[PDB]
Amino acid sequence: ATLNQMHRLGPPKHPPGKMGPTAGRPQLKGVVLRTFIRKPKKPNSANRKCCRVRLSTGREAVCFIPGEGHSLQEHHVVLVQGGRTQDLPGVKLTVVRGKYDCGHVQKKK
Amino acid sequence: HRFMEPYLFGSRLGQDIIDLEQTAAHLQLALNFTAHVAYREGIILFVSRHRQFAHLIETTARDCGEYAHTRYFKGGLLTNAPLLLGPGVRLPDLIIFLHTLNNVFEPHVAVRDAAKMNIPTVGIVDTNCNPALITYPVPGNDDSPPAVRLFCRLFQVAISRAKEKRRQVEALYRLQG
Amino acid sequence: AGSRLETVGSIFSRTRDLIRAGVLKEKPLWLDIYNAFPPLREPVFRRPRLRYGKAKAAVQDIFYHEDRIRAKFYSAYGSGPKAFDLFNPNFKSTCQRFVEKYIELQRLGETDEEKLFVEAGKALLAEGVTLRRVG
Amino acid sequence: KNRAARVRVSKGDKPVTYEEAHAPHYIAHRKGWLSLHTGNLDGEDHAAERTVEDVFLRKFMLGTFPGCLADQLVLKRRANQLEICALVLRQLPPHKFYFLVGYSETLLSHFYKCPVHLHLQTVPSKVVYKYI
Amino acid sequence: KNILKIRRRKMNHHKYRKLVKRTRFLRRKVREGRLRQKQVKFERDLKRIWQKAGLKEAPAGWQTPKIYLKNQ
RNA sequence: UGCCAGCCACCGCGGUCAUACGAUUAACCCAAAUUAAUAGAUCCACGGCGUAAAGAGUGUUUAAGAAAAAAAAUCACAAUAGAGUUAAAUUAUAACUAAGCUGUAAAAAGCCCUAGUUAAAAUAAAAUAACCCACGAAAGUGACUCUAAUAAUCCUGACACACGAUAGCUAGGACCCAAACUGGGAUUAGAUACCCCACUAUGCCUAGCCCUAAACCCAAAUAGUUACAUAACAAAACUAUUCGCCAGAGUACUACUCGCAACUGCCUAAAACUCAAAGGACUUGGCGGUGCUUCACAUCCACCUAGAGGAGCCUGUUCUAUAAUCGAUAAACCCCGAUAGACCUUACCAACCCUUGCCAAUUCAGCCUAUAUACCGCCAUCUUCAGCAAACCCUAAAAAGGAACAAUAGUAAGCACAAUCAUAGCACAUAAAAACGUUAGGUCAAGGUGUAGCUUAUGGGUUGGAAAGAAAUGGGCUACA
Ligand SMILES: [Mg+2]
Ligand SMILES: [Mg+2]
Ligand SMILES: [Mg+2]
Ligand SMILES: [Mg+2]
Ligand SMILES: [Mg+2]
Ligand SMILES: [Mg+2]
Ligand SMILES: [Mg+2]
Ligand SMILES: [Mg+2]
Ligand SMILES: [Mg+2]
Ligand SMILES: [Mg+2]
Ligand SMILES: [Mg+2]
Ligand SMILES: [Mg+2]
Ligand SMILES: [Mg+2]
Ligand SMILES: [Mg+2]
Ligand SMILES: [Mg+2]
Ligand SMILES: [Mg+2]
Ligand SMILES: [Mg+2]
Ligand SMILES: [Mg+2]
Ligand SMILES: [Mg+2]
Ligand SMILES: [Mg+2]
Ligand SMILES: [Mg+2]
Ligand SMILES: [Mg+2]
Ligand SMILES: [Mg+2]
Ligand SMILES: [Mg+2]
Ligand SMILES: [Mg+2]
Ligand SMILES: [Mg+2]
Ligand SMILES: [Mg+2]
Ligand SMILES: [Mg+2]
Ligand SMILES: [Mg+2]
Ligand SMILES: [Mg+2]
Ligand SMILES: [Mg+2]
Ligand SMILES: [Mg+2]
Ligand SMILES: [Mg+2]
Ligand SMILES: [Mg+2]
Ligand SMILES: [Mg+2]
Ligand SMILES: [Mg+2]
Ligand SMILES: [Mg+2]
Ligand SMILES: [Mg+2]
Ligand SMILES: [Mg+2]
Ligand SMILES: [Mg+2]
Ligand SMILES: [Mg+2]
Ligand SMILES: [Mg+2]
Ligand SMILES: [Mg+2]
Ligand SMILES: [Mg+2]
Ligand SMILES: [Mg+2]
Ligand SMILES: [Mg+2]
Ligand SMILES: [Mg+2]
Ligand SMILES: [Mg+2]
Ligand SMILES: [Mg+2]
Ligand SMILES: [Mg+2]
Ligand SMILES: [Mg+2]
Ligand SMILES: [Mg+2]
Ligand SMILES: [Mg+2]
Ligand SMILES: [Mg+2]
Ligand SMILES: [Mg+2]
Ligand SMILES: [Mg+2]
Ligand SMILES: [Mg+2]
Ligand SMILES: [Mg+2]
Ligand SMILES: [Mg+2]
Ligand SMILES: [Mg+2]
Ligand SMILES: [Mg+2]
Ligand SMILES: [Mg+2]
Ligand SMILES: [Mg+2]
Ligand SMILES: [Mg+2]
Ligand SMILES: [Mg+2]
Ligand SMILES: [Mg+2]
Ligand SMILES: [Mg+2]
Ligand SMILES: [Mg+2]
Ligand SMILES: [Mg+2]
Ligand SMILES: [Mg+2]
Ligand SMILES: [Mg+2]
Ligand SMILES: [Mg+2]
Ligand SMILES: [Mg+2]
Ligand SMILES: [Mg+2]
Ligand SMILES: [Mg+2]
Ligand SMILES: [Mg+2]
Ligand SMILES: [Mg+2]
Ligand SMILES: [Mg+2]
Repeated sequence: ATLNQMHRLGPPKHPPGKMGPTAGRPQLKGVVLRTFIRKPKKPNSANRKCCRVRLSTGREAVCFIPGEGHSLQEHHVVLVQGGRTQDLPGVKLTVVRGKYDCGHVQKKK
Repeated sequence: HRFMEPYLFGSRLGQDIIDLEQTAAHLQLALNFTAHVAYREGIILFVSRHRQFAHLIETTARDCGEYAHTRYFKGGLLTNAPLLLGPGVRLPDLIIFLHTLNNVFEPHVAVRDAAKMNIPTVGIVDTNCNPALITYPVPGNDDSPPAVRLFCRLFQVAISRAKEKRRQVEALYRLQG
Repeated sequence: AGSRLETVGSIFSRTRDLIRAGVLKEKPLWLDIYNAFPPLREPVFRRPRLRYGKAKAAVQDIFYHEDRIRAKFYSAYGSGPKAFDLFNPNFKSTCQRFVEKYIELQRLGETDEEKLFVEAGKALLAEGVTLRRVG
Repeated sequence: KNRAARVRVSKGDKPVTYEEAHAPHYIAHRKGWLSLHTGNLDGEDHAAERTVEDVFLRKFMLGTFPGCLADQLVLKRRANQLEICALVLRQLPPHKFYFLVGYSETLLSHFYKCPVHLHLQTVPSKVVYKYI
Repeated sequence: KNILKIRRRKMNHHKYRKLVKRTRFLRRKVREGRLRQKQVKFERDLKRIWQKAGLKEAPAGWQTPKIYLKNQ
């Protein structure tokens, strides 16, 4: 605006980033509650294998399992990361495949 | 028009008056130009839309061995020449307006177009007309028949003299050889 | 080809410069003639802008003191009984005579309008012109 | 919209034979008949045979003379002999042309059990009636 | 056009008024409920001062009027 | 594999032929590292505020600032606040007179203590003048008169101060007429609405609150300039001094706070979450129970004739029934492919049978099997509609547009229409023709094909068998004399 205004208001500061689902950490350890299924948003349709998990942050969170096929039993321990899934509403947490109770999605050779 | 403000002399009771000194200075240069083109054996195209004078301007031009276009002006005429006129064609070397307007009081296309084509243009601006695209203007009255006639016969004569002088210098060229 | 841009600059500019870039391989006629005798102003394109605000024109209206007299003449008699001709370059009207008489009675050193006007009227009466005398 | 034996308007660049440019309703008005024989007149017999026969000679000439055929093939039947005229494009070296002349005449004559006469009129390029 | 912004507002307002009608008395509670907190916090605010300024009692002639609950 | 399994950082990919999935095959690029994740560095606005997010409802002053010269002239008269007054109309209420009066597209209800006329206070509201453009800071102000009266030797300025349309609230008056609500009456599937009829809060005054508007001329104040200059549209573009305001869209004139004579209020005004948009202006279409003109010539209306819907029968669909075809199925199906099924046709069902099984040769034949949303063929349809389209040319930019004949940027061969042909001479009439596209319109059962499937069978033969009517309906025929 004017100079006195730009003086009184200071220069603009770049606002600190809002921490996401992982609350700033790269990954999270988690424990399974109930394996289940969700339906995608409109233009595309499927059914995605989801879990409900608890995080070492003591928060419960809905997360996504990548790949075709898996074994996920209650009380299994998992690792999770912050990939958001573009199909579904509100699932912000992927499960890392290959660690703990989820082994690398199997090969059919 | 707003671009006549310099060429004007002043308002006499609401009617505007051109500066005749400037008229002569300009017209001299215009006629000189016209001539030097004629001598160099090139096309000259008179143009007017103005009805009163149509006949004059053709009757003038036909007698100069110069061409007139006094008529409706088809659109792509100079711009798209080879399609309109013929498979390949020569274009006017100089275009000369005895009025700068069309009967709807806009600038004649030929102005925009000549100017578009790198053709020089010699024309009579009037107090309402826009001079700025015309190569050599002559500020002056386009409307009164004494004026049209005058300008006609003058461009006529400049042409004729250029042509004669051409012939002569050609004969001298032929004796020198 | 060439350059068809009507706004960019004068035809002289474009042509000279396109030859300068050796695109146009043939010097055109009017070009050389032009170089020889250029016109007053380059034929450059200008938007015809409207005038806003306080801007007026530069034209000077046209008036003579002769006119300040003629005003009074037409104020009395009207347009001359001899009518007018715009074909005849030397035509003098009733008005013009009046102006001349008034100029000579001004060189006779009379500052009063009544005297100047009326006596000039007497000069034209002596010249046999009919002064209608309208109120 | 009648699609019968017609050639559609292109972007305007498509070359067209005089025949293929004249639509079915035009037969006997501008266009002529590609074949001639007695069989369809009022009191006449065996029209069918000359039709099968004709068809087979269309296919036969298209197949014996590859890529060199110009316009559709003109059959005439006169007093038991066939007169087969063809517009043929010049592709082949002339030897091959006469090889196939003899070949055709003989073969057909012995097939239809009637004497065949063959005529090739050679043309530099397909005649263009329209567009191009 | 810009009506399409106004439509939203129009709706959101209408849908709000309707709400505040059904919910009226629930609302009325929670308003007064907080006014009784206000007046109390206010009180404590001043109480804090006696106790901070060393006085035992509230100073002479202090009834500490109720501003927030003012009615009629 | 077939909107499934799955993938994507953004746009997105998977619905039978996926370079987006999973796996191969080639490549690409990094490389003792490579990807993924999460944090940073970097990243707004010395840009804006008519239509896009943003000039506060209004003025004055404080704080704080900015400063050459000129900068108080008058209402063309409707600021405000008082006090007084009334011309038109309307209403009480009488006098006559007639039975109706009111009310709509049409009615009904309603009222006849109604209606017309003649009289006539209060209350309320102020034709024409106004085609004027004044006065106020804004809200606002236009019947009449008188009183009081319109800040500042004139720059900007708030959360401070004083005002602020309607509606609303409190108390008291007023009440002609209007009128939310409500009750009747119609309309309607419904009609809590639009139309009708009553009647109320309320508009009115006096005093006190409330403080909101599309409070918008969506355009801040004060000095300037018309130079430079067209995003678009609208009211043409900009300096200089200031203050106020704007950092995606919702969420949200919202939740919590603070303050207020408000206590379904006003003001100030977030986040979680969700999305990859949300917005402004424009461009061609299409559409319009918008407006205007001009038509319809078997054609909408008005008109004329002869029929369909009823009856019997013929024949086609649709349903039920059958072991027992397929296709068409708004206009553009329904005596339709059929100018045609007793066997045949024949594709169907039932049983039996035959496996280089038509041909010159072929790990080859043969398939009325799935794709008409892969197609060519032939057509329907707008359509007796006038447009389609290359090659160019123009437009202070072009998505696109491109005419005016006392002509203003259009030229253009082509295909359409038109013209000619046919109906044995004319003419008209009919026939024919009728592009580009549209309907993923029709048809893999005329034939042919792309992709898929079948191969001792989805192939090829022999023998029989089908096409019954509870009905429902389309078109015909014959009648009713
Ligand atoms: Mg991911
Ligand atoms: Mg047809
Ligand atoms: Mg909403
Ligand atoms: Mg609360
Ligand atoms: Mg499924
Ligand atoms: Mg595949
Ligand atoms: Mg990719
Ligand atoms: Mg892949
Ligand atoms: Mg490393
Ligand atoms: Mg930057
Ligand atoms: Mg702007
Ligand atoms: Mg806005
Ligand atoms: Mg915002
Ligand atoms: Mg404002
Ligand atoms: Mg303010
Ligand atoms: Mg507001
Ligand atoms: Mg000070
Ligand atoms: Mg200053
Ligand atoms: Mg009062
Ligand atoms: Mg009265
Ligand atoms: Mg009365
Ligand atoms: Mg009355
Ligand atoms: Mg009515
Ligand atoms: Mg009644
Ligand atoms: Mg009025
Ligand atoms: Mg006004
Ligand atoms: Mg003042
Ligand atoms: Mg001030
Ligand atoms: Mg108010
Ligand atoms: Mg009120
Ligand atoms: Mg009342
Ligand atoms: Mg009363
Ligand atoms: Mg009433
Ligand atoms: Mg009701
Ligand atoms: Mg209805
Ligand atoms: Mg209505
Ligand atoms: Mg009442
Ligand atoms: Mg009022
Ligand atoms: Mg207003
Ligand atoms: Mg407005
Ligand atoms: Mg505003
Ligand atoms: Mg301000
Ligand atoms: Mg001021
Ligand atoms: Mg300036
Ligand atoms: Mg534009
Ligand atoms: Mg936001
Ligand atoms: Mg509000
Ligand atoms: Mg609120
Ligand atoms: Mg506050
Ligand atoms: Mg009819
Ligand atoms: Mg019709
Ligand atoms: Mg009947
Ligand atoms: Mg019947
Ligand atoms: Mg059937
Ligand atoms: Mg059945
Ligand atoms: Mg079917
Ligand atoms: Mg079908
Ligand atoms: Mg159909
Ligand atoms: Mg029929
Ligand atoms: Mg049978
Ligand atoms: Mg079969
Ligand atoms: Mg199907
Ligand atoms: Mg189709
Ligand atoms: Mg097809
Ligand atoms: Mg046409
Ligand atoms: Mg075009
Ligand atoms: Mg004829
Ligand atoms: Mg005809
Ligand atoms: Mg026809
Ligand atoms: Mg025709
Ligand atoms: Mg279909
Ligand atoms: Mg259909
Ligand atoms: Mg087939
Ligand atoms: Mg095939
Ligand atoms: Mg069999
Ligand atoms: Mg059988
Ligand atoms: Mg029936
Ligand atoms: Mg009958």
